[PDB]
Amino acid sequence: QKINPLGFRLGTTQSHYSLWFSQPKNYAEGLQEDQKIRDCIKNYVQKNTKTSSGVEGIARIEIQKRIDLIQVIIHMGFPKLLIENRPQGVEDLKINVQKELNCVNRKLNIAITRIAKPYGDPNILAEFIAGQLKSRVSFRKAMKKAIELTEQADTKGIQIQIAGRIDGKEIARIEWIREGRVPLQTIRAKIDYCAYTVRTIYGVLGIKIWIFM
Amino acid sequence: YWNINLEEMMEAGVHFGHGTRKWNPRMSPYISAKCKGIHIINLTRTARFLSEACDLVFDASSRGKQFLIVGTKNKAADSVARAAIRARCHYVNKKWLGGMLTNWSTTETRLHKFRDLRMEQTAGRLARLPKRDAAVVKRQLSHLQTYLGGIKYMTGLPDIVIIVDQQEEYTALRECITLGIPTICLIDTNCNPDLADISIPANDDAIASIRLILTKLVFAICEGRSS
Amino acid sequence: GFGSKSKKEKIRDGFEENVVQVRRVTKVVKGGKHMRFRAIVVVGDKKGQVGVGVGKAKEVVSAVQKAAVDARRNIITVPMTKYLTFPHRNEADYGAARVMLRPAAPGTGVIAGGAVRTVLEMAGVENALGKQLGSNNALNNARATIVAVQTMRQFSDVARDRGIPMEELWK
Amino acid sequence: TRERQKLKQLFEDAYERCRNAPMEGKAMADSQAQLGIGSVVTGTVQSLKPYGAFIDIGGINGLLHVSQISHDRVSDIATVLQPGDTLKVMILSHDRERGRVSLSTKKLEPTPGDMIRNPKLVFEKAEEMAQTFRQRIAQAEAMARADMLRFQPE
RNA sequence: AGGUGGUGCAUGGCUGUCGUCAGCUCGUGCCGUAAGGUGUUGGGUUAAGUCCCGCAACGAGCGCAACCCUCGUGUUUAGUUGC
RNA sequence: ACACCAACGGCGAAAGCACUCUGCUGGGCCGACACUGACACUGAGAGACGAAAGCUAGGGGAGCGAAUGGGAUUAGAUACCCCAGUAGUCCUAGCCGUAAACGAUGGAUACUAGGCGCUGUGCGUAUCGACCCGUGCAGUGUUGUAGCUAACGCGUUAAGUAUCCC
RNA sequence: GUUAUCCGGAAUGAUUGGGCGUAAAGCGUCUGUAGGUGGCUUUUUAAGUCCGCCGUCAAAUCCCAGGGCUCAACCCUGGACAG
Repeated sequence: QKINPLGFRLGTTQSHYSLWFSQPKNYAEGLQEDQKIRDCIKNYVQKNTKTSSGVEGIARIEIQKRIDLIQVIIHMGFPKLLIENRPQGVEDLKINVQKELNCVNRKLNIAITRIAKPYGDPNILAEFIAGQLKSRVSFRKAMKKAIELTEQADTKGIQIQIAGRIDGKEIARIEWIREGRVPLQTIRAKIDYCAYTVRTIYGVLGIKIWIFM
Repeated sequence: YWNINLEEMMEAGVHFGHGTRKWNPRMSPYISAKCKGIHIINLTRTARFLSEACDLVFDASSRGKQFLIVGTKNKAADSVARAAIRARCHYVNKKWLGGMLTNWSTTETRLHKFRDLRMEQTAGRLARLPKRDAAVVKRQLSHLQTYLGGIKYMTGLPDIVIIVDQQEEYTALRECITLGIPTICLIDTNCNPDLADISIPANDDAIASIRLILTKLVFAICEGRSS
Repeated sequence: GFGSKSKKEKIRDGFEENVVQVRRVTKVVKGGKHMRFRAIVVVGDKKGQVGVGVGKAKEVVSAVQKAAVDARRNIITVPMTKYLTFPHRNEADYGAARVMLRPAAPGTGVIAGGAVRTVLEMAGVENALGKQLGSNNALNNARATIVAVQTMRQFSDVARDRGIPMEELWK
Repeated sequence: TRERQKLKQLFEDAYERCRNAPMEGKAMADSQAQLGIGSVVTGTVQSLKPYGAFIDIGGINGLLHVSQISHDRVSDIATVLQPGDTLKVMILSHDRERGRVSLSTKKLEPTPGDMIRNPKLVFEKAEEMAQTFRQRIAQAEAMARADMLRFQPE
């Protein structure tokens, strides 16, 4: 139907993530390496913080290869929640990430950064409405709660679409709320979006968050 | 005190009313005579209701408020502006929008944009952009210049609104009746004294009768500011 | 766009609100058949101060509060002289809903149909009895009581209007 | 508070509207000439037609009407008439359709007069009004600026 | 564990279509008891609800267009593996 | 059977009524006090009239035209189209008594804004004569205040306010 | 608890209390008998109407106030508006 914004704006105002420049067979193998790194980080923090309390919200995992050394930046909003306090979080990340890249034993620097305002970053906010919506809370309370929760934290325009099988139904719906300008067509406009799938008990839900900044 | 001699109105176009088979008969205990296809307004109750008019205008400004006057007719267009620059009041230039009193939130935001565009018009950065942006700013600034040019100095609602006679501004009048804002206006020979709750029934065919009652109320307001 | 509307909601101790019906009213379009919510909110303090208001919007709560903002600009005060009851009996129709209101003894809670009882239990009257003659409607019903309690006069203003000095009244 | 103030205002006015109702008491070229509505000069008749006389008046187009012309007791002429004559005309209706001006002799106009109390005080304030009128009329310059600091209405 | 077993009428994601058609709505106000209308209708003009005038409407969001790529012409700069 | 005249026109209680003229005869409207002095309104049952089609009896029969007959269209056509065409249409004397017989609004009286009209008469102006202006009424129409109405609308000819009678 | 019967709700037979342009409903219109209602002033009788008094409408029931059964149900004593 409609093209998605992070695909559409790639020439200008949106940059790629897996930022390493290579040759075809080495392109396929570098894409192997990228996918296993994002797997180990996602599954890692999901396990070692599933035992912990709250949601983490890792938005971007940028992977860069200057020399035979791999800079990995992790853009989560709540980075104090991760570490085992001396630095041992990112150290054990570096262990399990070293577990699946040592073809050529090249060094890698896993860093971690802060999101400027974590409510304004659609992967994190989509994780929040995912978490509250995965708990038994209605679409309206949680979704308006995400809206005023966002507009207290300085966002120009917003669109929230939540897909089928809301609280008790056997007929799917779509429910979208918009505030302000969200021009999806304006190429300069810099809209960042996320598309998170909530795996509930009585079905699957789909959340798709557009944020115009 | 606020008197007007009976002869100053009786000489001019005050009893010089309107058409004799167009009368709206809620003036049937009011209108004095009829001659040559033109009505003749009773001037006693006219001047008494003007005595009451200046009592209730000068008292209301003696409390300390801001008054409003509507100007739209193009027969009494600039005479209201002469009757509003000296009198400190904010005024309608030529034409009215339905919603300038009751829907005043959007009118207020429209004054945010009109204030910002006057700030850009004064600042001398108008000649930066080419004829497209200057054309658009001149057009919207021309339309807001048509309406909001004469009421820049108002926030909120007035206390008393005095309007161009009856015909063209039933819109603004009915916004005043919805808001409850008391209005004291002019009545033709064929209109309602019960739209507003006190008004001044005199024909407005004469420009000098319009200048008479409006000039009278202009000194009423300015002496209201005299404190 | 300041946020959370904490000061701006005006916590509504002054006016307590209730719906009296929320019917989903629907219109059909080229694409299909889509509905909005018409809610009827009766606002009013128990001091003697009520008024109805309709609203409709695609959300439920925006229709309720939108009807409330329509309602809290539409207020009459209730002429209720005695120990929270009525001066005299009254009847006044609106549209095709007729409402007979009748004052009561103080040992009688308000007994009326759901719309009339809703605008009287919000009106702070305690002792009335109002039969409804006519429609099954709720809006024209309640608005017919509002017209049926505007036109109602105390003894002090009828004594003021007639000019009769004062007698014929127990209190 | 604002709503309450508004209500109080409305009450004041309704009482002010309660005290004293009781007691008390050819044409195309002329059309081309009318590019602009302003400027009276001595009314020029440039067409004549029963219903009225059509009259150029300093750049403004006027309409005299028969009932508003001088009564004619003289032997000969067409009533309404006017051909090219130049007549002192007072500013009346100012016709709204096409933005004209109407003109009216208006007659003898004798009206019955009822005596009004306080004319002793009523002449004095009429005099005061005339003095204010003499102080009024100011031809040139525009007020404005007064400098100040502009602020948001919110 | 595995299931390319069933149900696309339990779903998500993705997509086609009407159709790149020019619309679809909302806030506030007004009208109607109300469903609703009004804006968005009318006079012109556009590929366009594009823009202008009048109008109880005033504004705004998504739509259209532009910003995006490519092919068009020229200038500055760099000349290899290209001239 | 009666073109133009024909009009959102006149009359009748309704149905109806238009080529003109004559005869008999109904009804309406207006004025003067000229007279009587409440004789008024409605009306069960009753009685009369009552478009068109229908029927009895006798005339008459050009046009039109159910039924019918033929041709066409059509898969088919008992129908629309076309060509013939009988009862009927008209008149005399009756019977029948129904119609969207509609203003889809029983009748009567009293009262409650106006604008624009038409018809009939009456007064005054103007002339001295046709006009022409206002009006007093009655009737007919069109927009419309109040009020009523579920709404559309009706609104001095109410679907308003009241009273009476079926 | 279900069923049946009756009243309510039901202003859904309407005096209190409905309707008849279009929702069910104004006869096709008109004359008129019986009958119904009816202008104003003055006077008379009082049939209706109103006021007083008197008689009666059994007792029991219902209403008020007492009293009795441990209370109540029930029983008993006295009183009376209506009409």
